[PDB]
Parts: sequence; C-alpha cells; structure tokens
Amino acid sequence: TAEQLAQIAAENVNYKPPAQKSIQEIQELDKDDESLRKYKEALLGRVAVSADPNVPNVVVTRLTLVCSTAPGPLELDLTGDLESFKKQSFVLKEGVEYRIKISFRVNREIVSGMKYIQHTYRKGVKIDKTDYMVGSYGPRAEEYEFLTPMEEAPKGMLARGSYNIKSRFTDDDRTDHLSWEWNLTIKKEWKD
Amino acid sequence: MAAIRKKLVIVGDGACGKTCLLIVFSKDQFPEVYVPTVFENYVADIEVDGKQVELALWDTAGQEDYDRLRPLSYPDTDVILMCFSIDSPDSLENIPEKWTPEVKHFCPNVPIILVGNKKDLRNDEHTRRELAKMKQEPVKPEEGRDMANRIGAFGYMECSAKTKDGVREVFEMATRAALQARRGKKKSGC
Ligand SMILES: Nc1nc2c(ncn2[C@@H]2O[C@H](COP(=O)(O)OP(=O)(O)NP(=O)(O)O)[C@@H](O)[C@H]2O)c(=O)[nH]1
Ligand SMILES: *C/C=C(\C)CC/C=C(\C)CC/C=C(\C)CCC=C(C)C
Ligand SMILES: [Mg+2]
Repeated sequence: TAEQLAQIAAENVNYKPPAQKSIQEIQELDKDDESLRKYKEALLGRVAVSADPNVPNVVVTRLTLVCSTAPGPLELDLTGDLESFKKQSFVLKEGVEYRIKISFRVNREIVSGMKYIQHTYRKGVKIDKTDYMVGSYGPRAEEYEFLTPMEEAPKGMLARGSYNIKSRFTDDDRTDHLSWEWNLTIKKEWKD
Repeated sequence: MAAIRKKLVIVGDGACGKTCLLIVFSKDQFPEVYVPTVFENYVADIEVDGKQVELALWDTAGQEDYDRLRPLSYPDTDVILMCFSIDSPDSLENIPEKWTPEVKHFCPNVPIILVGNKKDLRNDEHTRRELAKMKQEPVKPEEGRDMANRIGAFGYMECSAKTKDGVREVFEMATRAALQARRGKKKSGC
C-alpha cells in the first residue's frame, strides 16, 4: 500500500555514560602502578598523539556495502560533498545478504560509545530505525574498520522501490559527528 | 599448530578475582606475594571437543575511574566472562546494576558467562564470620544460577583460582560459547 506502510513500520539498561575524562587525565591516575601503565599502553597505546581542540575528534571516511554477489563495490565516500547524495540513488538487489563496513579516523581523544543510527523512510513514512554500536576507540594515526553483523535486504513486490535514508553518527556523549541523507533503491537486479 | 583465535574479555567489580583467575590459567601458580592490578593480555591454546582453539585473554580495570578507558577492549570480543566474588554479595549485586548494562550496551549480541570466583571461600570459617559481622552469608550457587538466567548468560560457572578447582572448566565454557554462532539483529528490519 501507501497506507499500511504504517503497519509494516510497527515493528519497533539504562547504561549510563561515564563522567567525562581526558586521555592526559587518564594517564595520571595510578601513575605509580607498572601493570596499570602497561594496560594503558596496550590500549592507547605507546604514546604520543595530537591535541589541539580544533580538529574534530572523529572523522568518518566511507560507508561500504560488503556482499559477495555484488557486481560493483558500493560505497558512500563521506569526505566529499554529502549534499549531493540527495541527487543520486543506490540500487541494492532485493533479498541479498550484506554487511556494512565503516572506516573512520580518531584523532585526539577517546570516542566513547560511537554508534551509527540509520532511519529509513518511504513515502514519508519511517519504516525502519536501526543502529549499530560501533564502540569505543582511542586516537591513532591508522584508521579503523568496523563491520556490522550480516543482514539481508528485504524482498517482494512491496519492498521494491525507492527509499529515503537519514543516517547519522553519534556517541554516548551525544556528539553530533555527522548527519546526512541519501537515497536507496531496491531492484530485482543490480545496476552494473 | 595454528588455530582459530577468539577474543575473550573479563569484567567485574574490583576485588573479585579477575586477575588471579587469568594468572593461574597461564602461569599455573597462584600469586605467592604480589598481585598485579591488570594482567597483560596473552593467548592460551586450549583443546575443546577435540578442537585445537586459541583464546586471546584480556584482564581489565574494574574501578570506576576507568569507566571510559575500559570499553576500548570490547570491540572484536567473542565472549565475556563476567565475574563476581562468591565471598562478596556486594559484587553479585553489581552484576545487573553496572556490568550487564555496560556489556549489553557495548557488545550487543555477544554471549556472557557468569563466573563466580573463589569457591574455596564458601566454606571457610574466617569468611563466614566476617560476612556475618554485617548480617551476610556467602553467595549460594542457586543465587548465582538465576542471575545467569536473569542477565541471559550462556551459563553460570564457578571456580577458585587458589585451589584450581573448576578453572579449566570455566574457559572451556567460554570457548564453547565463542564457537557458538547464531544471534542478532532479531528481524529488524524489516
Ligand atoms: N581465597 C582466594 N582468594 C582469591 C582467589 N582469587 C583471588 N583471590 C584474592 O582476592 C584478591 C583479589 O585479587 P584479584 O585477583 O586482583 O582480583 P581483581 O578483580 O583483579 N582486582 P583488581 O580489579 O584490583 O585488579 C587478591 O588479593 C587475591 O589474593 C581465589 O580463588 N581464592
Ligand atoms: C518490511 C520492511 C520493508 C518492506 C522495507 C524495509 C527495507 C529496509 C529497512 C532497507 C534499508 C536497509 C539499508 C538501506 C542498508 C544499506 C546500508 C548501506 C549500503 C551502507
Ligand atoms: Mg584486575
């Protein structure tokens, strides 16, 4: 339908985030304890890093569809102009298994509880919320990969067509790292 | 020689025996003198259901001032050993207050196994009377059992690092649960 889009749509702790804390503040607690220093080094690790408040802490680079079948690789480059995703739509073949892979850089401090929330709409009716806990990471030069658990695209006569997506990243602090909309289209086959 | 490697992280209030369990699992000799706060991570070859399997083991700092540092090791994790001490009803109380919210938040569909540390203290007199000093008794196995049920763990295993009893068994359950693979994200969506 277009109406009963709202029935389909009807298919929808508390942890509390830590008091805020800086990496420098972290490195100074129990500075005496050699096992605890090493623990920090294993996680942070062997120092040294950037720190000028000016750069953002987290920068997300690409969101990529991993899926054996697929004939092209499918990617949103999120360094370029996010504005212009409103002007193109990606096909995803109905009924396929996929994972989503997110690359990002952490610069300066710990991201605590980074997640990716994704709202999916059709004919102005929100039909899915989804979020993947990407988790906690400390700053380093080399970027991070993160794969979501395996999922399958939907299928059937209804499921085929055009969806409107609002994605964002946030964390347990509510930092607004990134937001954008894009379009998706579900077809019998792949484009390429 | 080489093998599947599964990541295992161990959480729990402090004083619950996390570090000791790990030491004894590697070294085989319960600390004589000094206990480190955190044991360096390492890996253990372990053979379960006649399957060569490798287990990467991470000790953690359970104190609240590391509430932000600690979750750095959750990503990648295959299974979580959530610990309390049998000689501390206060630690068992903290399981659905602090630990499982944190773990179910940071590792959504990752299995958990409830680990009751220091069995040897259940029927140790000094212990029985120090708890009785504040109107408490040691934790009952049937109390731990339904905690496991309450938090939805893979199972409830209890042990004693000092006496070695049940330690071997603890990690085989962990492996068993790491080699398990069917979970999430419950049909959503759609
Ligand atoms: N009797 C007995 N004592 C134990 C056992 N395991 C640990 N302990 C003791 O209880 C104390 C807790 O030590 P520990 O193993 O460091 O636990 P922990 O959770 O790592 N503490 P922390 O968070 O500070 O690192 C130690 O002094 C140790 O001697 C056990 O099986 N039996
Ligand atoms: C019963 C539900 C119907 C008819 C439609 C539901 C279809 C959904 C929720 C598809 C949305 C999933 C997407 C956009 C995942 C793709 C993400 C990337 C390629 C990064
Ligand atoms: Mg410890």
